[PDB]
Amino acid sequence: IVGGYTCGANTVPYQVSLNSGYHFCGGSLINSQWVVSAAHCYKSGIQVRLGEDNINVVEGNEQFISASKSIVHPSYNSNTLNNDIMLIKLKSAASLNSRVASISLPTSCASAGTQCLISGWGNTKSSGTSYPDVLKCLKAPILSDSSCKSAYPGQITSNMFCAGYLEGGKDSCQGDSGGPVVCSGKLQGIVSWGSGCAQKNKPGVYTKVCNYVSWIKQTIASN
Amino acid sequence: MERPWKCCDNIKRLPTKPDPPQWRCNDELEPSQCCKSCRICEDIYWGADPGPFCTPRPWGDCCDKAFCNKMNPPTCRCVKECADACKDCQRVESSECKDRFTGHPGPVCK
Repeated sequence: IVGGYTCGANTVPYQVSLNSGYHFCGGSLINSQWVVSAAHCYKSGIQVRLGEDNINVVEGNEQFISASKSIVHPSYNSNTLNNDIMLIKLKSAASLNSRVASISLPTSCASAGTQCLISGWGNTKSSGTSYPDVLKCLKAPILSDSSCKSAYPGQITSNMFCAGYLEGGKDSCQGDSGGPVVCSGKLQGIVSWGSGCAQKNKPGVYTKVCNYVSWIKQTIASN
Repeated sequence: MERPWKCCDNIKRLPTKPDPPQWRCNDELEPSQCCKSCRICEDIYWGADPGPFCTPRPWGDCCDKAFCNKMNPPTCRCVKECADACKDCQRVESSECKDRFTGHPGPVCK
């Protein structure tokens, strides 16, 4: 995350690390034995890590749970990214304390101008590299579906939605993919893509979680 | 994972944000065996290194400060002794390479 600040040992209890040797993606636990993440973050052999502060160090408040099964999404298409979402089932289901908690699904896509909380373990240097040990945090408003397109000519869709600062310098970045973009108890966004990181007229882009509300009920009901 | 190609020049980087990046390879090519699907080889490699180039660049290889020209078709133009593809090597006032060639610059050195 570029431009953010340190969150604080578990303050984002629903935040998880998608791991397979090393941390490659985000993930916000939506409940007991499940995890919501990105489409492109899909791989074979996920090990979900919950309740972490320093990812490169054990602190007995972590829970390593492999991935019983890792679903993806129908329309998901790699080229345009439209429909960027994956669903992960835990071989088990954690304890759910203060540190490790569940976020909550939306009811109605939040409007623009809304300050949301975006977080991850990605890069904190736009032009460069400086991947942090502790989880970083960023407050950011939603841009109008109007302005989103205004920056990414013919690339947005009924799902992806920008968020961030048009002037830039503060945004989500490499490492953060599959992260949570919360706005008042509601898991409204999922880290998806963007040209570079935090660069004027090149805000980030996170998929609309509200438009997969049903999709999930089903996918969890079954599978 | 398994890099679906030995070398690649036109290396595109997905806009996506995992760690490491996920890249795609363009390259003209011939349907040799052309990977796991072809139109170019539409297979995405996900890793730190997107591979070496197929044909070297004046910059030799790496360059920490490589000027550029995003648009078409300048696409940029970035030590000690220069490299085999260089062509105008020269020291300078301080102690005892600029090339007209274009194309997507490779990584940096530091």
